[PDB]
Amino acid sequence: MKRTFQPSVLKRNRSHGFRARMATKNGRQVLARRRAKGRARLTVSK
Amino acid sequence: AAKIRRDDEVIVLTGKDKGKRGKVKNVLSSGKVIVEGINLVKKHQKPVPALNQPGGIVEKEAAIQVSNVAIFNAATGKADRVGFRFEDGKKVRFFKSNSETI
Amino acid sequence: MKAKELREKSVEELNTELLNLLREQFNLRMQAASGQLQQSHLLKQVRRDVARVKTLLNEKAGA
Amino acid sequence: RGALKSILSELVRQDRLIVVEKFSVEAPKTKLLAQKLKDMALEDVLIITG
RNA sequence: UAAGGUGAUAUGAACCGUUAUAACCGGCGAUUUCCGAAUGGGGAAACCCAGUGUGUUUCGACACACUAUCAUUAACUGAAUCCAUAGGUUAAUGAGGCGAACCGGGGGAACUGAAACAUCUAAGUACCCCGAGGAAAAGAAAUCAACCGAGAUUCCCCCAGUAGCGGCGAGCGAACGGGGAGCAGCCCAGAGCCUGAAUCAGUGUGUGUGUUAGUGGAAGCGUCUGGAAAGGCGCGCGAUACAGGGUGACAGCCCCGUACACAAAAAUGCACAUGCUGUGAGCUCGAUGAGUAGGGCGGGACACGUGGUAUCCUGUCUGAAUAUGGGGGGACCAUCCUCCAAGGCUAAAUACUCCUGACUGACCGAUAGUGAACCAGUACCGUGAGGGAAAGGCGAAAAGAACCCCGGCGAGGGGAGUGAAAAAGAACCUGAAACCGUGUACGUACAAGCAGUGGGAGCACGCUUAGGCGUGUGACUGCGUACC
Repeated sequence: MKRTFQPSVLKRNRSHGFRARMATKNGRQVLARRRAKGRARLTVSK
Repeated sequence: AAKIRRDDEVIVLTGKDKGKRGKVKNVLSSGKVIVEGINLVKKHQKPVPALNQPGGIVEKEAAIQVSNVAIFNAATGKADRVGFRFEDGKKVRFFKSNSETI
Repeated sequence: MKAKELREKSVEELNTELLNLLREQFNLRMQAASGQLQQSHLLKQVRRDVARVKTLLNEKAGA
Repeated sequence: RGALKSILSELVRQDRLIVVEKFSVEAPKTKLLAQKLKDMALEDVLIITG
């Protein structure tokens, strides 16, 4: 019902977390295809 | 890096000012080589309000690049490429293909 | 003196010159107090000499 | 083998130009060979010798 | 080297500097705002605090130095236990950190061409996990045969789509026989005589010559037309240089490529000549590590998919003999052959083009090509896990509204104008499409039936010594159903 989009930090630890996107191999290919090979940036680290 | 040493006379010939003659130029990284400023009638800018607004209409930057006539002397504008021999120890100044060096 | 002209010296600027050379940035470099017709921005155009010691001391201590 | 080679009896008048073998060329001034390519007459048209 | 420069895409402004460190190229080395991959322990990525030392201080404190899990060998230390062992305190050293993909380990599908689906194919691919180097997996014969023989392996055309298995089904799919590619043998289980004699891991030296600076590097004028003549002609000269595209165009003629001569600090390619630390060479005499195999029943990949049965496997278990043979002879065993004692080692052939370097383009010339021209994996959707765009492009000189005039101290135009151009004017493409506004003349506020092509009056306009035509909505009405 309480739909939907919102920002927060503490909810990133099981889903949205940068060190977990490197810890999991499933994230690790994405991370390189998105910046190191993908010519780009993220920088949203806050 | 050009080995022809900035004291020297040139003209326009690769454009409609054909004949217009002058020396030393103004030379920096990527300069359009403006001869001696051989411009006609071309505006200047009026941003300032106070008593000094730039009343100018000539000699601002008007282009013809690198060099099309290898330093004039009498007539003729080749060879450019030719690189000579020793004169200064650490560098070499140049003239053209019948006159050794300056 | 671009540092390279003084290399003969028995000791390096950490001996206390490090502060005489840097006081200007916090005491004179404000609005017009270091100048208005003569100076402007000093630290790289001329005064770049001081940064150069910070490799050199590591360089020399090992030689 | 394969009568492919037989064109010189199709033309016979302007073409296979039976003359002399290749040694005659300069070569550092190959610009000159126009003067010497006159025995075959051809000057420059198709510069082979086979 | 040769002179200018301050990585920029508002360039305002300082300030180096054309003497040989102003930048900037290049060998090597040196740089720490805290995270750090990060590692004393903690983790909600950008840490917030333990430990113990150090040069020294206006004696507040300080910038700084170092530690961990393992694999492996020294030293000290130490249990419920004389002893054993296990476990800590150090000493040393390297890897744990990171790749798209190959390759070794196995896994690994669902449905779906079979016209039915619980065999198979599907499929050894999605991925996920683990290794460790640039090459690998391999490989030194219980190999293959007929008594002719061949030699790690197999590769490459075959023979052949032959043998050869099946819901008798769709798929899978050999080897021998011939030609070839090939074309060589050791070491322990260990003692002796011999003894820096053969190799290579390293680590310094000289050349033979790389890597790239530095060195370089070609021809012409006049004229009619002319914003640039770099077209045309003339040949006045040219050629192993007539790539391709730049310079405002179309330039053998200026180019920048080639073709060719000269040459580096200082590590360092690779080949050798060497030198310092370490290895093993020569020639005898010794030497022989079975739980290995067998079966009887399971699970098996094998050309053979359950079946009578075939190994070299694999797992509960059981359990010999040293080559005075039997392990096996792609049913079982002869006649008789071949590997060989079950430990370790081999030149060639294969693949990965990370990216960057040389040459070809009946290949991509933005309906595309490596997601890639970008600076677009970037922003317009994502509880998100991230799917990734609508998208090529002013153009001598930013030559980017000098100047004048009106209006809202505005928008836009009317002339000037850099200009070939504003039909290049910064809602930057030299440029029609769906639809529109004012108009030359039509038909016309009693309308029918894909709005017609006919057959024709004269009308806005145009040519004609007068000659029935060059022009379209379309008074009369005739003909109809244009589709697929």
